[PDB]
Amino acid sequence: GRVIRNQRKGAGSIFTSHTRLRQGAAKLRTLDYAERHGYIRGIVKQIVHDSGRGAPLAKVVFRDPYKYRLREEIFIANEGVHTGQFIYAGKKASLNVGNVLPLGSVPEGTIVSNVEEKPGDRGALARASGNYVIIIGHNPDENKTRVRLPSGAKKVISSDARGVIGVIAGGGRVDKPLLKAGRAFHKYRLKRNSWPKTRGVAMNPVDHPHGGGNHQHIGKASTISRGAVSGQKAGLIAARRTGLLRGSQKTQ
Amino acid sequence: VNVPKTRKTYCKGKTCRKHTQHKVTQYKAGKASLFAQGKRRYDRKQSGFGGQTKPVFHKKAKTTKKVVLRLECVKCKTRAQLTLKRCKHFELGGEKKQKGQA
Amino acid sequence: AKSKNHTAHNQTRKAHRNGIKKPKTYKYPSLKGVDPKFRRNHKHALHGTAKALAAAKK
RNA sequence: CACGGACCAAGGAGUCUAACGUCUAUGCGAGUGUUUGGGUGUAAAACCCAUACGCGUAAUGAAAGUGAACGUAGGUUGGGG
RNA sequence: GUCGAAUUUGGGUAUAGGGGCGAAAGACUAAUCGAACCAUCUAGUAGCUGGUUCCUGCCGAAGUUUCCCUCAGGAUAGCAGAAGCUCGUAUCAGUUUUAUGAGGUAAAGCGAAUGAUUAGAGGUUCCGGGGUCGAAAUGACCUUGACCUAUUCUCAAACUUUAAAUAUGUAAGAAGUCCUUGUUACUUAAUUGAACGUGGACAUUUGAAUGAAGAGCUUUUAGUGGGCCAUUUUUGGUAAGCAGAACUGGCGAUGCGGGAUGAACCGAACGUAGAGUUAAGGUGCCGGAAUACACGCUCAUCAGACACCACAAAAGGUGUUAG
RNA sequence: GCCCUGAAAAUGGAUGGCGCUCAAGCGUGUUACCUAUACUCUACCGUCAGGGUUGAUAUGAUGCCCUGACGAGUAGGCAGG
RNA sequence: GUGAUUUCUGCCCAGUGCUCUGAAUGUCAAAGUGAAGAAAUUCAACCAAGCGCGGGUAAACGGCGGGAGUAACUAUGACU
RNA sequence: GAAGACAUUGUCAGGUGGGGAGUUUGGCUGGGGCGGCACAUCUGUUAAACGAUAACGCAGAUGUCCUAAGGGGGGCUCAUGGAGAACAGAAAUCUCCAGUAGAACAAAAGGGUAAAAGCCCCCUUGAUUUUGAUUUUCAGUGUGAAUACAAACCAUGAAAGUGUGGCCUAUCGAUCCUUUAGUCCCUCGGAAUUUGAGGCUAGAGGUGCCAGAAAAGUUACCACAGGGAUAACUGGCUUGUGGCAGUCAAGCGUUCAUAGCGACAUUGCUUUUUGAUUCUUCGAUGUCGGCUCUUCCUAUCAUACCGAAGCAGAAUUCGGUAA
RNA sequence: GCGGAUUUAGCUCAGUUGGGAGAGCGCCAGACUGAAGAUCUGGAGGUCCUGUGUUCGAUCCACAGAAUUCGCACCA
RNA sequence: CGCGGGGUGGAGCAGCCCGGUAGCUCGUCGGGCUCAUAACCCGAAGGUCGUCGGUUCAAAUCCGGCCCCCGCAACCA
RNA sequence: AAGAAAAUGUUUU
Ligand SMILES: [K+]
Ligand SMILES: [K+]
Ligand SMILES: [K+]
Ligand SMILES: [K+]
Ligand SMILES: [K+]
Ligand SMILES: [K+]
Ligand SMILES: [K+]
Ligand SMILES: [K+]
Ligand SMILES: [K+]
Ligand SMILES: [Mg+2]
Ligand SMILES: [Mg+2]
Ligand SMILES: [Mg+2]
Ligand SMILES: [Mg+2]
Ligand SMILES: [Mg+2]
Ligand SMILES: [Mg+2]
Ligand SMILES: [Mg+2]
Ligand SMILES: [Mg+2]
Ligand SMILES: [Mg+2]
Ligand SMILES: [Mg+2]
Ligand SMILES: [Mg+2]
Ligand SMILES: [Mg+2]
Ligand SMILES: [Mg+2]
Ligand SMILES: [Mg+2]
Ligand SMILES: [Mg+2]
Ligand SMILES: [Mg+2]
Ligand SMILES: [Mg+2]
Ligand SMILES: [Mg+2]
Ligand SMILES: [Mg+2]
Ligand SMILES: [Mg+2]
Ligand SMILES: [Mg+2]
Ligand SMILES: [Mg+2]
Ligand SMILES: [Mg+2]
Ligand SMILES: [Mg+2]
Ligand SMILES: [Mg+2]
Ligand SMILES: [Mg+2]
Ligand SMILES: [Mg+2]
Ligand SMILES: [Mg+2]
Ligand SMILES: [Mg+2]
Ligand SMILES: [Mg+2]
Ligand SMILES: [Mg+2]
Ligand SMILES: [Mg+2]
Ligand SMILES: [Mg+2]
Ligand SMILES: [Mg+2]
Ligand SMILES: [Mg+2]
Ligand SMILES: [Mg+2]
Ligand SMILES: [Mg+2]
Ligand SMILES: [Mg+2]
Ligand SMILES: [Mg+2]
Ligand SMILES: [Mg+2]
Ligand SMILES: [Mg+2]
Ligand SMILES: [Mg+2]
Ligand SMILES: [Mg+2]
Ligand SMILES: [Mg+2]
Ligand SMILES: [Mg+2]
Ligand SMILES: [Mg+2]
Ligand SMILES: [Mg+2]
Ligand SMILES: [Mg+2]
Ligand SMILES: [Mg+2]
Ligand SMILES: [Mg+2]
Ligand SMILES: [Mg+2]
Ligand SMILES: [Mg+2]
Ligand SMILES: [Mg+2]
Ligand SMILES: [Mg+2]
Ligand SMILES: [Mg+2]
Ligand SMILES: [Mg+2]
Ligand SMILES: [Zn+2]
Repeated sequence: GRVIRNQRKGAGSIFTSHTRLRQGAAKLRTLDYAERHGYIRGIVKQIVHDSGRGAPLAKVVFRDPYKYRLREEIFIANEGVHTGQFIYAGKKASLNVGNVLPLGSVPEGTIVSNVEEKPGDRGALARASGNYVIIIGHNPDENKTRVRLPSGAKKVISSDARGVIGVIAGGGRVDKPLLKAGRAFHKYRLKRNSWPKTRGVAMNPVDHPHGGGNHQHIGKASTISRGAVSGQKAGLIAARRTGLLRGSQKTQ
Repeated sequence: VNVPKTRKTYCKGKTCRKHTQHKVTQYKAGKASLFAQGKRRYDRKQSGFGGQTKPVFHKKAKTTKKVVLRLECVKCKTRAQLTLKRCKHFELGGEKKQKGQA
Repeated sequence: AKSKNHTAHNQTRKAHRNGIKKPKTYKYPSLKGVDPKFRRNHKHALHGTAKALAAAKK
């Protein structure tokens, strides 16, 4: 009879992200004439920690081509990028780690990061620590690039979409056990109010579909239809299968 | 029960008004028509919000229905109706009883 | 919570308070159930008797 | 050894209305109802009034419709006076 | 318990009621939480609980019938009041008698039917066959079982020939008995009959008894629709101050005298008084009234002492009494 | 027949109590006596009923008067106050 | 969902769920189409998803019985 | 830059949708539940010889079945027994005799029935039409069932007659809606025709909770109105059961019924068992046990004093007065 | 405590109608073998749990006990 | 109310989809194979196809019902 | 180029 927790999250009162300490949105440069036709050289001034983000950010300063001033950009630092390094962004930039190139300007097998889903969105794909996108092919006519995403999905993107050569820094982060409720607490204190999590079976029927009973148990299948409604989508939503995953991925 | 056809019985057809031969059939209700005033009223009542607006009978107890014979006079075609007692198996065809069979 | 089921107790006393009334016999009882053929002929006979006694007044 | 009641004062519960059944009183009576309204006034009173309208004087039928004296408005039995 | 981090805490800020918030207790959300508070709808509805305000006079119930999503309610009939009305040369009646029906309970019956049921006897050894011989039969016995015959003991709510008592229908006149002959489309072979008529005779007991604050008629409404008790009939139950019926009388609704006491038992029902007499019950004293009269019986180291009723049995006793 | 044995329950206690032994017990018989709101008679109240009396000084005919019977009451009805 | 570590997580997809095929289609709305009719209308074909059918899935919900026979004392059955 | 008449958006339509809303989730009842149906009914009995009459009384039955197992007629006579006839015996078919029904009649039971109501055969559709009256249940409403006629048309028989379903007593269903038959009748209201619709009369599709709502749970989170009309204590009635005690005395006890026991029976007491009941208490009598403490009972374990013994002593057993 | 059931050749079971007592397995023999084992044939095997009970008799007609167990109850 | 899937040797099934016609496996029995046993191979028995009519030259096969079982769709007395 | 199935046999002489 009560609005369940996953329903309450959408109102965004206490479930908003804790963004106070964050350095700013990590984005590529705005796609401009210099990047569309040649390249522009920036300088990596600082490699800094972003609160709530595993990957470090790189503050990169470019000259403004149209006004005498500097423009600071917040890239997601690729591993091996250092302070004082010159970053080259544009169609004519070299195939060096940290450079920002259009997807169509790199050969097959290139490893890129912070890849734009569309040209000029300034980076959407392979942004988390240790992640990267692989260029697996080009279709020059109707200019598109086929890429492999961290999840293993194959995606077709415009060849004018940009990416940073290399892998996002900070990889291996999840290999260390948190070892402590307090460490999970401090992790999520800087992300959002999603921790700790009460099990639905530990609640009452009013609070959750899984609540109630003289034993803790789901009672009905935890696999929930894709067409179910809000307040019903607790458990395994639209699960194709359940159980300990035995077998191969990358289905043909 | 076994009821024969051909039924010589009274006819009220205003031309016979007397015992004539009748053809016997089993009466079937016939399709419920739209545009019957009750159906029109029911559809209008059902339209919109409010859900089901009239009873839907559920507590069925009868296991039979009363068989109605339609008696059509062979001369004037006037039809009469005769209700029988409740029966579980009704047949109009022949195969009459035989006495002394093994 | 069960209760009493039936009794005729006090019923004869109630009946006799206003008494068992005999059914007030009348001369010329009604002809309600009489055979209709007899009634038809009786009507014709009575009409004929009435006409005869009307002419008999001299 | 069921419930309310320590005590006292004051307050405290079948009312009014619309439409009705029976009965009764009254007026008039095949009619009845002046009071919507009008006239008038000593001014929310009293007094006066046309046309309608309501009920009644006719019933019956789903309806179209039809529509109440053979007779001293009947015969018989009883019937107060 | 914990006490240096999932720590404690101020202030600011956000989330608001089928909403929030919840390290999850249905916890917390201003002493309010399995849905806050405030106002209004709202005097919400209640077959349920409580209350319901002066006097006297007269009459005076029901807890039963039928129907109901009915079983703590209602409708309906009944019981009750009121208003009367038409008559009163009068009618009827919780009654008897006489005449005439109906009944299948009590009882009775089972050498009468059905069904139970004890025993012996006489025949089917064909008996159901066996035992035993019989060389072997049933051949001869015995047998247990049945069958048949005449007997015999005992039974029946769902057996019965018979068959009460109580209870019960009808009649006991003038709307009667009889006689003559008119109508009909009914009926008859037919004025044959049927029914209804016209005319005529029959009042002291007009056709048993007793009674009759009269009889008949109508309208309209109240309450009630939990009952219970006693004698008798009676069902279930070991039984019950149990549960369920029949008839009547009661209590409820009722005081009074008696049973010490007590709703129901006995007696008797009630305006205010006086006198007399009684009922039931009593009369040593409490306590009004004989420590009356009479014939017996009883002695109890648990005597007994008035029905309902407030308990006692089988079995025993040279106690004592009478047979 | 009476008495006794049979005959054991919890606060101290009940032929009602006291007490009673040719009873003040049990069975039976005869009288006298006591006393209910009952019965009889009388008065008074009311109710109901049947009657008399508009013939005068008559203002109370809803009055006055005569006669007889009757009186319990919850729920409830009605009446007069 | 489970609940440090260690060790291990068996069998079962028939059911209820969840999730993907084949549609020489079964079910099948409104609109649309055809016929009949003076029309209202009726009838018919077509007919989306869904359902149905088929497949997958249990660290989804869950389930994990019974009987028969069979070892050279018996018993029990490794076995069928 | 992408995208493109596709998304989107608007309306309708199908699916999905406890996420959410609203609601419901019988009755009787020896508390309620579970069970059952005593809820609509029928036979016999309870039932007390008119009628009526209750219980979750007793023994059973009903929601069907039948074109004949309805209607008419004719002929015949059944169960069973005995005596006979190849296979054939205890049972097959044939014969006679006896045969009051001991058979059969759809079903439960009761009644009824012998030239039949049964068995067999022949002909049939009265299991029809019209609308009334009547009996039972009963309010003298409905429904079901049934009775006797009338007015038709028929069946059967030589005929008188009989037949308006089943030999009788059970076998069933309102309003509204739908549907069919009938009337070719009424209406569609400015006037017509034709469709369509609506009426009038009779049926049918159904309510079994059977006078007839359309309806799943859970609450140990609970709420309210109430109920001692009603359960879970004590108390009260009862005392089956429990416990305790008698009588008789077949037997046991080597012999001997009774030292001590005691079968088959049978009479009781008690209320420290458990039931049965539902009278008190539901506007509340604090719900186990223990601890503590007092008192009472005696059906006495011990102690006192005794009687008996299958009492030599010792030990023991039975019993008495004794709390 | 109460209500049920089972008491049977050595072991596991069927009985029976007011009769008997059988089946397997076991055991003893015979076929078979050089001799055996198996496999085949056979045979013997109970005084029917105990006491009384009606009978002409009786495991069985038909009663009270003992055991072996199944189930229900024993404080609110 | 409607529409489907069916029903076939003792058991479980094919055959139907436009009729030359009833078979398969398991189970029973017998035979063969092997030196012998098991496995294996074959044959026999076992049903006339749920039922009643019809279309048909002749029906398991088609067409209408009837019985039984299962499933699905629809829902004002 | 290559070519399915084939289990078992009591103890002591
Ligand atoms: K749960
Ligand atoms: K609506
Ligand atoms: K599964
Ligand atoms: K599945
Ligand atoms: K839902
Ligand atoms: K609920
Ligand atoms: K007892
Ligand atoms: K209480
Ligand atoms: K050897
Ligand atoms: Mg923000
Ligand atoms: Mg977690
Ligand atoms: Mg958790
Ligand atoms: Mg919890
Ligand atoms: Mg929920
Ligand atoms: Mg769910
Ligand atoms: Mg729990
Ligand atoms: Mg509309
Ligand atoms: Mg709609
Ligand atoms: Mg009552
Ligand atoms: Mg008291
Ligand atoms: Mg109270
Ligand atoms: Mg008080
Ligand atoms: Mg006052
Ligand atoms: Mg909880
Ligand atoms: Mg009020
Ligand atoms: Mg009185
Ligand atoms: Mg009350
Ligand atoms: Mg009788
Ligand atoms: Mg007798
Ligand atoms: Mg009372
Ligand atoms: Mg009295
Ligand atoms: Mg007394
Ligand atoms: Mg006096
Ligand atoms: Mg004195
Ligand atoms: Mg004695
Ligand atoms: Mg004594
Ligand atoms: Mg005295
Ligand atoms: Mg004396
Ligand atoms: Mg007077
Ligand atoms: Mg009085
Ligand atoms: Mg663990
Ligand atoms: Mg369509
Ligand atoms: Mg589709
Ligand atoms: Mg809900
Ligand atoms: Mg109930
Ligand atoms: Mg009677
Ligand atoms: Mg005859
Ligand atoms: Mg009936
Ligand atoms: Mg006739
Ligand atoms: Mg008849
Ligand atoms: Mg009907
Ligand atoms: Mg209609
Ligand atoms: Mg018009
Ligand atoms: Mg009813
Ligand atoms: Mg009580
Ligand atoms: Mg109790
Ligand atoms: Mg006892
Ligand atoms: Mg009672
Ligand atoms: Mg109190
Ligand atoms: Mg208290
Ligand atoms: Mg107290
Ligand atoms: Mg003693
Ligand atoms: Mg050997
Ligand atoms: Mg072989
Ligand atoms: Mg070898
Ligand atoms: Zn005709």
